[PDB]
Amino acid sequence: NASPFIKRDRMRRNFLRMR
Amino acid sequence: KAGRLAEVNLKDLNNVKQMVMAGSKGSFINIAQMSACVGQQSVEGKRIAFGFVDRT
Amino acid sequence: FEDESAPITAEDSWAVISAFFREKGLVSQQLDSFNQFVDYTLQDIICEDSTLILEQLAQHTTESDNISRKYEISFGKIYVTKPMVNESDGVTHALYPQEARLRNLTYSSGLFVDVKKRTYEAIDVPGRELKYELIAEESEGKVFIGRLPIMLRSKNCYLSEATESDLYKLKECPFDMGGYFIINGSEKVLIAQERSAGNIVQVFKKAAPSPISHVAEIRSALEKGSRFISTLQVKLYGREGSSARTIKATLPYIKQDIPIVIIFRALGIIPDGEILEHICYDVNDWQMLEMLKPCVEDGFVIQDRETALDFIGRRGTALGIKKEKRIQYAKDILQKEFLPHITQLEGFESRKAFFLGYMINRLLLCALDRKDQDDRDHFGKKRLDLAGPLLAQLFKTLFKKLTKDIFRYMQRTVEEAHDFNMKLAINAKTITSGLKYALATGNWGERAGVSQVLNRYTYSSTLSHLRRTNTPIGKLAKPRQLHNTHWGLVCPAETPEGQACGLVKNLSLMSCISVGTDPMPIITFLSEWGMEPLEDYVPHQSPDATRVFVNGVWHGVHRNPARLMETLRTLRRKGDINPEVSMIRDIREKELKIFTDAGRVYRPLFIVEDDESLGHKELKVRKGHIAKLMATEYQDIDVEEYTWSSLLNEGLVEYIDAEEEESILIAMQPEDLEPAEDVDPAKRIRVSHHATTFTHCEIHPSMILGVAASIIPFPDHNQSPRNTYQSAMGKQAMGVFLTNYNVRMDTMANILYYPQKPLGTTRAMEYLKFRELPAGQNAIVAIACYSGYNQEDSMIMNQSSIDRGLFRSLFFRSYMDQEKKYGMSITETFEKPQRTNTLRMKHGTYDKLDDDGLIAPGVRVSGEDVIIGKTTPISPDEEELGQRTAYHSKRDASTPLRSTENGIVDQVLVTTNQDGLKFVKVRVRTTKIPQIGDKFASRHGQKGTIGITYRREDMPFTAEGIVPDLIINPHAIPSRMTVAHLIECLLSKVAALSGNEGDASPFTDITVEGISKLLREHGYQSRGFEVMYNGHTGKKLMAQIFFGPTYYQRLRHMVDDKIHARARGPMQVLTRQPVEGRSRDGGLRFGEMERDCMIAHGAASFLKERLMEASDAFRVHICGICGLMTVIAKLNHNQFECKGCDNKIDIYQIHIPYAAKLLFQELMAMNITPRLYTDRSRDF
Amino acid sequence: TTFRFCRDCNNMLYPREDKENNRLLFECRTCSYVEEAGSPLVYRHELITNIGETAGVVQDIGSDPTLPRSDRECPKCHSRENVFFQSQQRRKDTSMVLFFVCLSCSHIFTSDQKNK
Amino acid sequence: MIVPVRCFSCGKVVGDKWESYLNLLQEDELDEGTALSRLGLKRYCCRRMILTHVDLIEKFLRYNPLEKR
Ligand SMILES: [Zn+2]
Ligand SMILES: [Zn+2]
Ligand SMILES: [Zn+2]
Ligand SMILES: [Zn+2]
Repeated sequence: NASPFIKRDRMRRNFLRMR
Repeated sequence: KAGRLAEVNLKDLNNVKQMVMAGSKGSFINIAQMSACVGQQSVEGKRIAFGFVDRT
Repeated sequence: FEDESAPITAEDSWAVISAFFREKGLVSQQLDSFNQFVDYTLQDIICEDSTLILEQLAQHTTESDNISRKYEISFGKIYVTKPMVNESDGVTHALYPQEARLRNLTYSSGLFVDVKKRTYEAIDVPGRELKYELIAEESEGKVFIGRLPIMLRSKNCYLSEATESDLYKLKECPFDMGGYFIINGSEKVLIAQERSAGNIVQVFKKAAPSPISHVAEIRSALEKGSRFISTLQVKLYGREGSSARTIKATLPYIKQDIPIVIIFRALGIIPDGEILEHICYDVNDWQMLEMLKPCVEDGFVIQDRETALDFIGRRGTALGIKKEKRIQYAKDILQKEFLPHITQLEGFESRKAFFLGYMINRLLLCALDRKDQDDRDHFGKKRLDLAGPLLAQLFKTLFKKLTKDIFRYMQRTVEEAHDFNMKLAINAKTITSGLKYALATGNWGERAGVSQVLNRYTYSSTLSHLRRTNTPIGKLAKPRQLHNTHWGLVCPAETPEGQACGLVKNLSLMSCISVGTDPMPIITFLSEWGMEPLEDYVPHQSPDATRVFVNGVWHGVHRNPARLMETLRTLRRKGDINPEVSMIRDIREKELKIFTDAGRVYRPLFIVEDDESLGHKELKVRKGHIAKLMATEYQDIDVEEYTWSSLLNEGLVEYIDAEEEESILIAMQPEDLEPAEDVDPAKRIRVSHHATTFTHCEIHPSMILGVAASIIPFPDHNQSPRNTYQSAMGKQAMGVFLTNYNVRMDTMANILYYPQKPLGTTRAMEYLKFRELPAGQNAIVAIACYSGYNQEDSMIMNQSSIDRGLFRSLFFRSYMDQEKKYGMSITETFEKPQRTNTLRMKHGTYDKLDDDGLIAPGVRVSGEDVIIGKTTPISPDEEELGQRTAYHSKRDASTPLRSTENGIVDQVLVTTNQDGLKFVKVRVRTTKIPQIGDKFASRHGQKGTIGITYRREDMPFTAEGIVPDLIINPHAIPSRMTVAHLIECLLSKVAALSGNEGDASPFTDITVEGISKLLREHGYQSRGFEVMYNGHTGKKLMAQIFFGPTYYQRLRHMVDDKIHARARGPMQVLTRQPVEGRSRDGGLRFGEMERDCMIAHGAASFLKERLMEASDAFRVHICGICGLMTVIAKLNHNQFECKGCDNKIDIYQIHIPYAAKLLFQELMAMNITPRLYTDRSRDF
Repeated sequence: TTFRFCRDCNNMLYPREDKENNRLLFECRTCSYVEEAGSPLVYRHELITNIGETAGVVQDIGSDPTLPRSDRECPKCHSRENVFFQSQQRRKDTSMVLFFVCLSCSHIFTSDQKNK
Repeated sequence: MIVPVRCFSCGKVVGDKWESYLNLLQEDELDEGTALSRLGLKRYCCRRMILTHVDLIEKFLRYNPLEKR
């Protein structure tokens, strides 16, 4: 019922694209 | 009581139950704490004292 | 995100944590304490006894000599240079940490002070006061006063202004954090010392066998000006069964306890009504007044200040005051040595009286049993002394000694009529040697273990050592327990398992120690905002005022503490007052305490406000704030800077110490506790607590753990002792301690060949840099009973994996050697000694040495091989075992390689030490491959040795062809209850299959059911069981094996470094018994317990053989007349004689241990005569 | 017990007996000031005492965020908001009775049902 | 320090796929799992070998050489 993964490699890209 | 319920539910194929039955390692308290409930924690044979003012 | 005012989630707190670690770091307390000390405390210390004045009076001998002189030496500003080193020839140059480490030089900078030398003179007309006037001689230059060791990565260090490229150029590891000192080439870290806070009244109860029932003690301490501590105690004599219980106070230099009433009268309050007003503040507390009756009855005789003062004075231990200076002596004592923390100037008796009344009131409350005795383990009453205060007090002592020496030189020159030389008046070696000694050794003088050699075995070990603390253990308490107040300040699991368990603490990840500031501005602010002075406080006309305390000093009272506290909190939040300042409002006790002193441990927390917009309390920090934080985080890899300091100044987070934590309510998480108020059966059962008065919120509970405890995956699923064991062991796992190991020369170093980051990681490790310098490998582990070679915490390892490079390590060992010059005659030199000119040279091989006596790097060396060849001259007229001819003129002093070690010489460097003598350092590499004795441990307390190694064809295999790299016994799981190991294995399997990093942070929403669903989505059994086949026969195993990746660590203990046997070897000179130490081919100890076991077995002959044939065995001759072993035996001539007995035919020989002979000779020296006789004199 | 202090020198008065009237006076031991007694009680020892049970009650007790809130009814104003706490005496002989303070009238009541 | 030549568990050659893995991650914007699958690493023993490797040789190469030539 949750995501047991640390998403950091592309989470930065996602945030930068959102900006 | 919770430990008893968990042990009763355990099947014969359970490996921890096999170890406990054979007496090699483990026990009822171990099964209960791993499956049902760790239980009350005591320091100096008493419940957790109020380290802070009127609270733990 | 979408709205700049929406509430944040539990995931957003990690951005705040990342900002906190970006701004502060992990050695922030060390660096900040040292920076504060160097910046302010040095000048403060020098500005205490700066002036030294020596007056030479008239010395009336003739009318032509009647002038009196006065010489004054004053210290002004202090200057500090950059780290520098002066060589033997006198050339000084800037010093860098790498050169200091290599050359065994102290990383320190010079201290300079401006000195003003004035001289006044006056005409000493008899019977008149003098008028000193300057004689137009006012000299004024910088004087060297010693070298101050500089902490690395500090404001005064060279690496603070260096970038990553600069560090690489300077041969420094960017990941290095500093926080230590380099003394004589050895890295030394100052362990924080825990002490009881001062200027706080503590009331304790005494046991039955004593005349004192309750005692209120205050260790009055002043942080600035004299640095001495004075203790004041108020004792309530008599027990509950006594007919008269009085109160008596012990004052310094009084030798006796004076009644409180007499002390009050000496302080100027003669009326008993006024004394009781000062003590008890309620007109109806007849119980306390009844208990106070005996005090006034005892102090009835004294009724005036003069009599009370003389009564106190005559008790003092001075014996110089005859009959009239008694009153003034008592007044001076009560003014300067009584409650010095309040003030030491005349005209403040009212404050002293009020504080004494406060102490007596607290004591009487405890005696009436309205409050419990103060807890000694409360972390809010404790202080942690970092490198700052420690060096401050050490420098204070050394500077006092220096000033004393300066005055002594002034007196000597003036008296003996010598020339004044400043270079000799001020000796810089005082400061330099004092600091160097106190840092090189743990003896904090001229306490022990204050300074320790920094651990560089692995990065996490270094971090833990830099964030360690110590508590010196007559006391009546249990400091070894984990107190409640320790929450969020020290790790609850990281502590040694030996004798230091509970005394050595480790700071939490987000814990910090305050550096202290000036309280005078806060005093002025309180005074101007309505704090009524204590000199006109009448309790009877205002029984609602709140007492205002600042640093344990009762400064006054306030009428509206609500508004006062609101204003103070607003100022602290917006940043007008230093955030480190602690403010506590005890509403029930009507007290407002403000703490500014250094040494208080605090941690940050979110701020909760009403925010009536949503109708319920919510965190001040919003998603817009988090967005700006993350934008600043990712822009570095240009919006306006937004940092943890920005949050602190915007009042979204607040520093809270243990004392202030007593008066706040903290919400654990904002997900469910903040919102006003089916459930998954797998999720944990969490208590809401249904509280609507929260004032703060935890950033994340996972931050209560320390550096070592933040590596454990799912520590909340483990038994706490296993977490402690893992915290201890993780500091013995091999990794990559630094990236500059190829240029560092350490005694011993271990480097893993192929480090791997854990599949199941923790969010905290991101700030510990565990993914950059990992210590361990992800081994495929199967939990099964395969062959019985993994029983009792043993393991089976894959020989094929070992061949391919599993858990292989490099071992670097360093040897140092110097050319010592003994006087002007004797000197040692590096040489390749020859068999014809060198005596006592080792039996090893000298073929590998060069003309300089050193082996070039890349050459292989084995046991007994000499790596540094050195020779020294010998004096003539000394022949040893013959073999000494005129040809021999040198003797070997070479350094041989360790007997059991071998490898290839890696790097040899030659340089000169501080004294200019040539010395060399030689490093040897070796490869350590796993063996059947090596120790490996996981991150859950499961440690074991390799029982046996099997090849791939013999290991069990699954249908997929995957074989285990390691097999552990199932029996280790149940008793130890390390469910985190199994959960980590399952998570690692899922992570490896999906290509992700397992989130193993302690308190999250991840559940075993979810991990199992993810695993089943990949085509594997949901619980991780797989069908395996026997390697020997290929038949399926009846039971299915838990199979998956797991993070394993290689520990420092290797069997090849412990195995040692001895048949015979060298014996110690003193006892002539086998020498101690396996490195010197020493023997094992057959102790008293072994002797007792053999006695129980009845093996008398074996016991005798062990104690005689396997150890010292000596034959001695004893006279039959006297049992003394003083028989001269010319065995060659077959003659015996016992001079004194005049006999030669009554000698016996006995076999006794040389230890027994030594004992008997020692008794003979001590005048006891143990006479040994071979025949009996009395019947049984 | 009502301790009384002197009117002229603010010292502590002590009991005395006048046989001429067979009465009780309070006299000062140093200045010679006397005053007829008002009550015959001069000493009290309270071996079992209830003083301090409600100690610490102030006009701003409700501002403390640590005190627990309750929904009990105050039987003088009919309010539902209040803060309750246990006895403040630390003697290991007291009961677990709760004392409730009302945030609307500053009245204190107790949950005792045995003696009240 | 550098990518292992062979997988520890089974012995598959994985030292020739480090550059390809990095290129897939950077240029192709592919996830780690997808890149590992595309590289031909099916068993999780090799998947972890390439997924959990830390490249410390790059950091070691930042220091100036001890000896020139
Ligand atoms: Zn003799
Ligand atoms: Zn009077
Ligand atoms: Zn009410
Ligand atoms: Zn593989």
